Amino acid sequence: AFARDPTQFEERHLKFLQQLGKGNFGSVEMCRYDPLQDGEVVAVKKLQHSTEEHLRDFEREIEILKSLQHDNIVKYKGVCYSAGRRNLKLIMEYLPYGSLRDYLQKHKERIDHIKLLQYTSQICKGMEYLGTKRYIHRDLATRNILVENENRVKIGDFGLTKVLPQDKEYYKVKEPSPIFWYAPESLTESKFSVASDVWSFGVVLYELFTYIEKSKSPPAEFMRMIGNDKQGQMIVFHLIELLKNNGRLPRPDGCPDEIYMIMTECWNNNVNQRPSFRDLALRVDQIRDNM
Ligand SMILES: CCS(=O)(=O)N1CC(CC#N)(n2cc(-c3nc(Nc4cc(F)c(C5=CCN(C)CC5)c(F)c4)nc4[nH]ccc34)cn2)C1
Repeated sequence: AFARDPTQFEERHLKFLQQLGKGNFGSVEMCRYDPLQDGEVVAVKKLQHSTEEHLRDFEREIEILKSLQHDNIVKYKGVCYSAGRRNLKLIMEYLPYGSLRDYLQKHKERIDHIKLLQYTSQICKGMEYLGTKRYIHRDLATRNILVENENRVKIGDFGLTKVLPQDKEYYKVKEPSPIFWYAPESLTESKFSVASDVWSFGVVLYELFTYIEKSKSPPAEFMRMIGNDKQGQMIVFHLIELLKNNGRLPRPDGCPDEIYMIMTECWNNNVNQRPSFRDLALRVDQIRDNM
């Protein structure tokens, strides 16, 4: 059966305006839905280089997003069953300021530490909410956070999100990767969990405090530590060895020690010792409130 109402967004009234994002397997476009043919601007996600397995994953992704209703999660609006109801596209609210990764670079001169901590708090709260559904995001990064306005960000994409098995606290991926955001046990055992999302959240917090400055990204810093000339699997082997023996991204320029300490606590090789998203949201909000 049709998991969504197929009459809500009819393809003949969904008009393309602009490309917003693009990867190897998906893209997001700005469109306008004008049923009166005379409408609302929306964001539309579609597959690229689609396959039956990717379409099945996309259906799971759509079901994930439709199940989430939270101030710091982008709003699902519906599905368009295009190509004569032989294809799927996901309809979402359009967030006018784009990805946080780009916004931070464009507006770094107006964004101070307390503003970065507001962004940190909101991402944390979206992640607390995901955990209540037993969803593991698996792709937390500033490129996947969107800006609604100067005071509100939202987690914007769920293309890699998985639901935990009923009887397990981790999801084991078979055939796989943003390796420079991955927790060590994801690299060495293919295991993803709430705690590996907390590791990746530490990387997001690092990204925020770098302001996405050139040469400070996690890939650039890890490659500088590993050796820039290395290629292929040797990179992974060195990253594993580096993380297991306490190699870490550096404290960003200007970053307070207290905030670097939060990053370092998220980057614990002991999975059970990492803080929870609830711990993190309270700690960050108390820092903001005490400033
Ligand atoms: C890699 C596979 S993917 O392509 O599928 N993937 C990439 C992906 C990453 C995430 N999350 N994404 C999602 C969106 C997206 N953007 C928007 N608004 C938007 C507004 C803007 F003003 C701009 C600008 C364009 C020109 N600039 C110079 C300035 C800012 C913009 F870029 C986006 N609203 C949305 N609602 C739901 C999704 C969504 C965008 N990228 C999901």
